[PDB]
Amino acid sequence: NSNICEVCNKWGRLFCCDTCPRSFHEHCHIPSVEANKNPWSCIFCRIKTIQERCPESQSGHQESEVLMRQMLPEEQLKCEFLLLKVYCDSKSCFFASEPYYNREGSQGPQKPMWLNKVKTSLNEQMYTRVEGFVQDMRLIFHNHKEFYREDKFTRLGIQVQDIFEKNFRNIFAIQETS
Ligand SMILES: [Zn+2]
Ligand SMILES: [Zn+2]
Ligand SMILES: [Zn+2]
Repeated sequence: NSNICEVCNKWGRLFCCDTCPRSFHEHCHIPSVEANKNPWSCIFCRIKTIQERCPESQSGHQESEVLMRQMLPEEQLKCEFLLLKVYCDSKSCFFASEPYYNREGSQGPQKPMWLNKVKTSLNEQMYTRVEGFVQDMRLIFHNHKEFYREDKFTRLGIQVQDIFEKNFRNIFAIQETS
């Protein structure tokens, strides 16, 4: 197994996957690393099994269809994995915890949003469709772009949104377009 957390790239108290060489901090893994379970298989491994069980699940899909899917166990897992892929980027730090807004010439968003809030919402099964989860994730970046206006810090929102969107298209097998 690796000697650093796959998500945050630090050592520490690590839980090792039984079916692949990745390791995790307890609350870096999503869902949080399960208490017992020997062997234990990480979310990367669980996602790969879904694909292997249904090879056709990789054929291209329309985003509008994906968004209307109910949050059954497999879609729940896919959203958890997509959330984890965003935390894997170090620039996620800016969007993880609850923001506050006091900048001359700007007003804070009407509906603040942050990664840990989305994480709690997934854990509590608050989303009934994929659309719920995707809307909250896109809101994080849209709030940031609107608040920071012409400051160059707006680019951090563009960058992390790009990681989100690329991973969304990969995990949900969205049909490739020009
Ligand atoms: Zn970690
Ligand atoms: Zn694994
Ligand atoms: Zn099949």
